[PDB]
Amino acid sequence: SGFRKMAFPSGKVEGCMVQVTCGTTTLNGLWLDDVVYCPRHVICTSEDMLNPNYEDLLIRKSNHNFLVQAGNVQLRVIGHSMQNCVLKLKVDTANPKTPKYKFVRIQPGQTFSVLACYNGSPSGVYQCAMRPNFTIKGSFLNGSCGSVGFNIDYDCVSFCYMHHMELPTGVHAGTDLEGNFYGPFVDRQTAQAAGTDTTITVNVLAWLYAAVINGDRWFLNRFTTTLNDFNLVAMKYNYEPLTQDHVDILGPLSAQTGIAVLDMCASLKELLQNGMNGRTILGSALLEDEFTPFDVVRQCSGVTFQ
Amino acid sequence: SGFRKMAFPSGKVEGCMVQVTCGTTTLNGLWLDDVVYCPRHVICTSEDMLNPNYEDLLIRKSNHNFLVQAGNVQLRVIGHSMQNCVLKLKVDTANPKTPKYKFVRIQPGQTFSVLACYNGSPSGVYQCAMRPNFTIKGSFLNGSCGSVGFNIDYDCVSFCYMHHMELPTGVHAGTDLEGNFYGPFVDRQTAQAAGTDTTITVNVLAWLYAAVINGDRWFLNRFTTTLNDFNLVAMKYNYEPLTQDHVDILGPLSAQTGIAVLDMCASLKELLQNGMNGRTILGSALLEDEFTPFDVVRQCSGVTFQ
Ligand SMILES: *C(=N)[C@H](C[C@@H]1CCCNC1=O)NC(=O)[C@@H]1[C@@H]2[C@H](CN1C(=O)[C@@H](NC(=O)C(F)F)C(C)(C)C)C2(C)C
Ligand SMILES: *C(=N)[C@H](C[C@@H]1CCCNC1=O)NC(=O)[C@@H]1[C@@H]2[C@H](CN1C(=O)[C@@H](NC(=O)C(F)F)C(C)(C)C)C2(C)C
Repeated sequence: SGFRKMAFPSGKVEGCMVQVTCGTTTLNGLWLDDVVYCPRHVICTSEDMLNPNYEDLLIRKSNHNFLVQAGNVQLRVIGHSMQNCVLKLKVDTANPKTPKYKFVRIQPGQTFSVLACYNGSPSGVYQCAMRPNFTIKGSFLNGSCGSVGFNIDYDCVSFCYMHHMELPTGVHAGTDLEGNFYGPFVDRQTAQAAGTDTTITVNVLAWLYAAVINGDRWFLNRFTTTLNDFNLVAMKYNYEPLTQDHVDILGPLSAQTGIAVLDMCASLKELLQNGMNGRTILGSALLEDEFTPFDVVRQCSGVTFQ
Repeated sequence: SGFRKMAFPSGKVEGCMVQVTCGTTTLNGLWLDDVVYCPRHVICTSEDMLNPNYEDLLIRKSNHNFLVQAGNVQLRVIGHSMQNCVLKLKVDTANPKTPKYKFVRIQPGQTFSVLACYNGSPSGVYQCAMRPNFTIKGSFLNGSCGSVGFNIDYDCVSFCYMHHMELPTGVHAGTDLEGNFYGPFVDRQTAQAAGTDTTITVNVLAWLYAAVINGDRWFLNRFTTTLNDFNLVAMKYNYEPLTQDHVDILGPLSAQTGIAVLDMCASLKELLQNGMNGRTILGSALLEDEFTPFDVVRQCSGVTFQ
């Protein structure tokens, strides 16, 4: 037992990070087979980033201007192109550590691990959720751009996020690996604001099931509710609507505990209307919404990857 | 900016996990050069674990009774011995992925990452602290024994924990890599209780400094305090005494923010006596004590390992 904010093992991704330098700008790149993916603003000077024309800036660069190092070994660049906000550098050496992988575009509410990197070397790994406003609550410093977020499924790494920028209240924005931003953000140094966030209701329910499985049951009440009634309450507290799709995904946890999804909605409704009254759930004094139903199943059943 | 419960990258340790089977019991082992380290109760049947005589049980085993697999490849065992609560299996093949490593015995209040594993394959990584009562608040299921905890420093992995058992309230107990238990616990299935926990005061202060660096400053008051006076208050709230050694270790964060350690003690004292009043610090509604001063420095300065 016990329940922790668990990240995926990072080894498969650590084998793919490299450092990319153009001029005096250095950030991280992702080396898969014979291509290096990195944020396109590696081609910017400081001044360029206020209002860059990336297509213009790239026209003036040639292969040899990109310095790619895997550890201390330089990888010779033999071609380059831009796909939305990501640069693709073809190199003359395939990465022998390339895992089975996919590029995926994740949906708001889904979680992934981030391997935070500087100068092509990993600093740490942590779990994140794509918020409903298309930001993530990460931990990123200068030089962390090109760090990636991923999920693993058996042996296959699904890369879902590349880090690009930080937004006013210390939240973070980035792209999928085809260079398309999550949310309405652009890679330009100008005032930009995320929309209002909302709580990922299906994830809060998943976490309450994790609590019950770990023996933390005080919040369970004797009532049930309709889907419609619950969603009326949730709206008032800035919770996402719960859909039948979400109910179906919660099915495995419901069947494990014997607690119907709508009964656990009645318990959540009481928590939202009355608060938790100085009490904790799974050691937390706030309701947690960064575990998906699949994350709870994985952790409570011991799913592995190797 | 941002501040997250960050784990070390696990790749160096993932290369060392193997599965060890004796009879019908399977758990995880750690393969470094030509030795596999694993918990000694792999030699137990279910019934043996109520009151085992490990020296007796081991006398009746020979090398070939230990089935060691690195992935699907069996590693031939050519010798075996017991060192306290750990078994050391010599194998006829050195692990080519062995990192630079040390075995260390950590002190209460220090943190480490856990690579949770089943059948020799990694499930996830998370950060933990050795509590003052010599337990850790982990996430471990049946089959996770032999999972290890570690720190990294540049290129050197310090292994500090091997997982052995779970204690009444869902907390966890284990050994260092020389087989010596942290705390008064034994590897026998009998009722055992951890002592009362206490809050790691130096770590709470480190985390308040992390808050200030991230711009969360509401709790800073205009006062100072003596070390002696602060420790009188902390005792009442079950906080560890703060020593001059702890003050010295907080020096780098103090110098970075310009906030003397004793001034931040005055702010913590007010939080303990008055509570946080519905407010959060770094997104938390409780004071957090699982970041050491070094963890804060590492994360806020972007220290890497590769
Ligand atoms: C890439 N290494 C950095 C990562 C930042 C750096 C600041 C701290 N936290 C991070 O995640 N990315 C950039 O610096 C990025 C680049 C330039 C400006 N920029 C920003 O993140 C800026 N954000 C905005 O201007 C916007 F969000 F208001 C700030 C945080 C002001 C530097 C470009 C090319 C968008
Ligand atoms: C090793 N794979 C397991 C890990 C456990 C299993 C239960 C769930 N969480 C874990 O960490 N270790 C054991 O099973 C261990 C072994 C046997 C009994 N034991 C325990 O952990 C037991 N604990 C106690 O008996 C004591 F703490 F009260 C329980 C949790 C009751 C199985 C030995 C050889 C100590």
